Amino acid sequence: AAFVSCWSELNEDQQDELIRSIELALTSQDIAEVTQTLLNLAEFMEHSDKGPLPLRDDNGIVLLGERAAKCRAYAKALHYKELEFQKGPTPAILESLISINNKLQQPEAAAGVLEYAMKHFGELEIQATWYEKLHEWEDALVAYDKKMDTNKDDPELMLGRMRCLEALGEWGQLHQ
Amino acid sequence: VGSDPVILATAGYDHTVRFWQAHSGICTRTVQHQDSQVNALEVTPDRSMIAAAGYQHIRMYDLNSNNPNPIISYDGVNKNIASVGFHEDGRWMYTGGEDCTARIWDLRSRNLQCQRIFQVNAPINCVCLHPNQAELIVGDQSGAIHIWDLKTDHNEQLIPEPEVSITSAHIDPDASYMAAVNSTGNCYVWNLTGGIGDEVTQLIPKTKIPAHTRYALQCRFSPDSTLLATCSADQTCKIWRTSNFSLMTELSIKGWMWGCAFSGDSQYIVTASSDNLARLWCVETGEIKREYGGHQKAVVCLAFNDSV
Amino acid sequence: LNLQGINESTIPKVLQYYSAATEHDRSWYKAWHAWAVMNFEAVLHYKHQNQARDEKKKVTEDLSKTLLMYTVPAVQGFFRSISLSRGNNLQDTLRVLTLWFDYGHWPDVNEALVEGVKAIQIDTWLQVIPQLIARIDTPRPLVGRLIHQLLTDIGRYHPQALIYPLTVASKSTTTARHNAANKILKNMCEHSNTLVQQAMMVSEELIRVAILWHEMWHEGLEEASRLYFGERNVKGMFEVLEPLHAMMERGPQTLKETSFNQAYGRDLMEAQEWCRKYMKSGNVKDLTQAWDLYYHVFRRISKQLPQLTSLELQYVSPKLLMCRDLELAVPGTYDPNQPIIRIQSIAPSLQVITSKQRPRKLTLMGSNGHEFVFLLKGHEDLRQDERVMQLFGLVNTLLANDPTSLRKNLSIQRYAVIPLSTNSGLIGWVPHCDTLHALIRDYREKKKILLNIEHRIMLRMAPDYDHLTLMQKVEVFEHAVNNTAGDDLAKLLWLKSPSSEVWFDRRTNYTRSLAVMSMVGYILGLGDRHPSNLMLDRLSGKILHIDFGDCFEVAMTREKFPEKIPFRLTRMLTNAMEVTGLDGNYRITCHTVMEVLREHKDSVMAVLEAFVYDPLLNWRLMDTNTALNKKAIQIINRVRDKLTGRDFSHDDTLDVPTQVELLIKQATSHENLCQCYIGWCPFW
Ligand SMILES: Nc1nc2cc(-c3nn(Cc4ccc5c(c4)CCN(C(=O)CCO)C5)c4ncnc(N)c34)ccc2o1
Repeated sequence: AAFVSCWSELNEDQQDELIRSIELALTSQDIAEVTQTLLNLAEFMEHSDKGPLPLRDDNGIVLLGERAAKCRAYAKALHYKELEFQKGPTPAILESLISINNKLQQPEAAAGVLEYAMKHFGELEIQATWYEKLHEWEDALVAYDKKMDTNKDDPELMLGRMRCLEALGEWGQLHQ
Repeated sequence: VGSDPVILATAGYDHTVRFWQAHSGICTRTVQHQDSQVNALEVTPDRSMIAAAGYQHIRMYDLNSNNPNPIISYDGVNKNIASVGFHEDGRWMYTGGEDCTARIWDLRSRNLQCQRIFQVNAPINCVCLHPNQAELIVGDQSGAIHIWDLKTDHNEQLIPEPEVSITSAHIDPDASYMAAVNSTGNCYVWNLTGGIGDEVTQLIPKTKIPAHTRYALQCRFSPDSTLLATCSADQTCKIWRTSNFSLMTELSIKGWMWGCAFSGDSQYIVTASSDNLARLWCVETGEIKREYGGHQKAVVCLAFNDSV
Repeated sequence: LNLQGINESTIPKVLQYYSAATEHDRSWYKAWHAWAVMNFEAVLHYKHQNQARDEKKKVTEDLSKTLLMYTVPAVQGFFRSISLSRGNNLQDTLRVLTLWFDYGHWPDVNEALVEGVKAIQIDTWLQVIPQLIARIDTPRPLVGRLIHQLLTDIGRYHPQALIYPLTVASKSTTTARHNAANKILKNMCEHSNTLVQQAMMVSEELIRVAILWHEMWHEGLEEASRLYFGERNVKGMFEVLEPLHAMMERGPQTLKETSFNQAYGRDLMEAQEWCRKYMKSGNVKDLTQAWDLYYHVFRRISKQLPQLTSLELQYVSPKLLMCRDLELAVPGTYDPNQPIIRIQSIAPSLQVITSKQRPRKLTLMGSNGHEFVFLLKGHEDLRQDERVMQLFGLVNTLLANDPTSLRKNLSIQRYAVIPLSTNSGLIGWVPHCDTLHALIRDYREKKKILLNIEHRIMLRMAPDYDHLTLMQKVEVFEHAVNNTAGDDLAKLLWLKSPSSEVWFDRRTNYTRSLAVMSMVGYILGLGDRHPSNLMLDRLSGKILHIDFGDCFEVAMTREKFPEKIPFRLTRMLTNAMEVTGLDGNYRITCHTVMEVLREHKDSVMAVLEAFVYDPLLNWRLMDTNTALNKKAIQIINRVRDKLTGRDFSHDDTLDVPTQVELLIKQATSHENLCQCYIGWCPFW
């Protein structure tokens, strides 16, 4: 309330200085208390009619989500990432969406994300680790075998195939 | 209006029917059609008068006098009327109504009743006449085509693979092919018997063309049978050549594109769209040769009589 | 019973198998249940083999001889299976009742029923009381005696569970119903004799505050004028008016009744004299004179009415005011296990909600020490709601008894319904809820958006939207949709939350409840789901449906504006889900619920059959045309087709994943949505 009351009468030049100070604070420390206080302030300003805090020419969705991820407040991260998706989808946002949903005990949402990716981004943009994240150990094995066929011996694909085999329990092929 | 060797007209939601001169383009006369839209217009073979089909009634205006309001009216039907036709002798009129019935009317006999009726399942979209003027083709929303014989009174049925609405169909003037279009954008073509009348009607499908990616709204053959036009809701009008069924030209307006009419020699094309304007294009060059405007609302129906 | 089907060579084999299974271990419940159900099947197979063959002397006698060997084992097995359940046994009880009111007249089946009815507890009959009073006056002679005896026995103990429906039946136009009800009430009298009188007085007084003279007239005259002036129906006009003139004859018995009579009695009496002049003269001017007087009355009430905002009991019903410490339990609270709670007194004032129907807001003070609020409706039949609530309870139990559904908290929200007559009733009051219409109206007025923006755009584009053809309508619908944003509900739901970690749970609950009630409503045939017929909680997001008048595809066959939709699924509802779309919680929850329903088809088909075969309600179906047995058979066949997957082509048999997809495709179509009545809001 004090912040809102003060901010309303400030001059355009004093507001930018305060915003710069807040940005410096958000980046600098990992203090759990300061970060939580500033996140709560941002949320409160969002709910009001004065408009959200204008941080860094973007309203700070990226920075706020990144900082909320470390603070272990996953709902805020999901909200900010969902705003990011609406501005524009890219194959890099879907992976973060899947991971955040997994951290929140919601497999069905991740399955829906994969279905959307399948419908809207063809095949070349699909990676074999997304299946691993969803515990679909058979499609991951199929994709890894297909990849290892074309490409030569690369350690990462071999490790991924071994990891996929371990979960199912195929001791024979794994030992071979 | 009727003095010129070409008559052109268009209509839509604004309750007005307007006539245009093709050579340079300017309005010459307007008629009022209050209380409903217009679904189709047609000029009689006698080159005198015109018929407009709308909601629950069919009205006829005159071309030679240019003074008078409706001369003949047909009223007392249910729902919309989707099509209108005429016999080359100018004695019978065929209509495929919305309420699942096709009807025949007599022009000179002023008894307000249809001579013959023929009922089918699902509403009717399009009706067409065989060149011999002895058979009738009917399409319905259920995805089925019906063939009806006027002299023997028996009918037969057909159904392509999809159970989707048929939007239009037409038989070229020399009875060599017959084509139809469905709402999935696909078109189907069938070969026909050489002679017309007293024929087995050996309808065998040559092939289907995936002409469009959205709804198709009409299709017509050229008077010379060389070309086949196809409109659509994807702002594209495609022309195919009958010798090989391959694309020749593709006109675009990037509202939908509703109407389509050819010239007496397959030189021009006249098209209407939902953007309140009509366009006259050259078939070969594929460039807009002229434009007609003045309507306040969209234009849905068109008529072009290039004969005298 | 697979790879074979049902025949005349297979039935003996499987009966042998099940009999051996019962013999080897005479305590398993499943064995007896299966044996009884198998016997019940055989009987229904030899009937449709006769209707299909016989219809399309010795035959009937042979049928009597052959069919009198499957019914008695069925009854015995059903009774023994009931004995071993002691809990979820609704299906067996309904099956027993179905057999009873179809083959009781036969002598030996009556012997088996008489024997069985003694050995069962009396608590097994308290869940089928609504289905027993419907047949209180059966023509057959051997059924009514046993029904009366069982109803009397249900009266000695647990009497609080019989007074309301019996009182409702006691005041009926048909003579036999009220005769039987009065006989049973007489038999009950020597147990209490105060509870009965209190119940009758309370019911009479309540059925009266519900509708007042000015109101009955404000509508009677409306209806009578429509009949005469609109439809030229003089007979019908008189049939509305004659009863209203008669009623005032009884003579005022409360203050308000007298003041109407003082204001309008002379004018109405004179209007009747003009009508009676017409009866002798045949001169229509005399009816015109009467209508001049009736119109004068109608306008005065029309302007008097809108200012009635509350009612005081002292001018309406002093009888209720004098009531103190009754022995009658609060409506819709009796449970044979918990202690009883009685009504201490009634509050003195009633608040009238401002609407067309003008329902009241009654409140009672219980002996426990808490208030109970109710909604008192008049001019509305409320029995189809009772039946639907029983069905919803069954489905809730089915969902609760499964692990996958249990881990998700899938259920249906229900309320309390208590009929009082053929016209009025009581409904429980649900707190923290608001219709969608109200929420969108408030949001759009706060943000200053035109409330009819989409319709205004549609009309501007073409002012003939109601008469255009199909392809013409779809273009206009698409144009209207593409030039507007449909994110009001999502934005409103975000704003109305305190934090960001509560919004998540609320959204989850919203989605899952929507999916569950969509899947159930598809099978039930429910329709007429415009935005005013569903509400939304605040502390949670769970959705709630109401107004279950239409069922069994009644709205898909009407003549004007027939629906083409299985359930409501529009863009505003979809946008409020997760950003990706329908392929998340919604589709998987639909899969789960449809699987559960498909596993237990027998119970659902038991409940729905008893419901459709009740003669007091079949009126909802035959009215669709412009005999009834054939319609009931068709309805049940359609329900079976739905529950077996053979609902799009009788030749195929779809799996759940495939059917759900077809349903979702059918619901979200522009061709189907463009045809809806404009009051349905097909754009929200
Ligand atoms: N058959 C049948 N009706 C029912 C009504 C309720 C019910 N509804 N509401 C809100 C409410 C109450 C009254 C009105 C409206 C909304 C909308 C406007 N309106 C109109 O009359 C014009 C509208 O077109 C009056 C409740 N609030 C608390 N507890 C409840 N149980 C309810 C429940 C079950 C019902 O079952």
